[PDB]
Amino acid sequence: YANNKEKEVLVLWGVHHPPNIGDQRALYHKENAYVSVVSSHYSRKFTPEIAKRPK
Amino acid sequence: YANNKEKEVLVLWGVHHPPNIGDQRALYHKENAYVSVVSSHYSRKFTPEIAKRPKVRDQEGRINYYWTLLEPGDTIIFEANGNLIAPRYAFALSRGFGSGIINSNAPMD
Repeated sequence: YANNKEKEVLVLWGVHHPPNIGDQRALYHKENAYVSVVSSHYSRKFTPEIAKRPK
Repeated sequence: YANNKEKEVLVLWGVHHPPNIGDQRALYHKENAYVSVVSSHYSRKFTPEIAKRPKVRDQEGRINYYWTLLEPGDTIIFEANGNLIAPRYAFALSRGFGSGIINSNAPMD
């Protein structure tokens, strides 16, 4: 997405961490996934962290 | 570990970085390793970094010490295939008035 609004644009996204490996395979079909968000002044790589967090 | 104390718990751990690859293989048997620490509001992933750092305290390898504050009714999860200095004692504390550290050598009465 290229900004052409003559204003700063707030962009919100998310990264999903399934509770078990089964959910990860069922949803995204990859053992390990990556999410890369790149801009001129923001850059970050995210990897799913599968854990059995409290409900 | 799940926190069932109704008081925030201070958890301390460490990640070990051997000076040479031979030490890594001898101690942990894996060429590369990972340490994942996951909580509700804290999450981090550590990778050993082998380097021949200056010899201080008669040692060249290093240990990086990390800490976190678990809220009541929260869970911390440690996973590792090597290079983990696991916690042994935690600290259930409640914070009080904002104070500081006095650097002095004076009698205490």
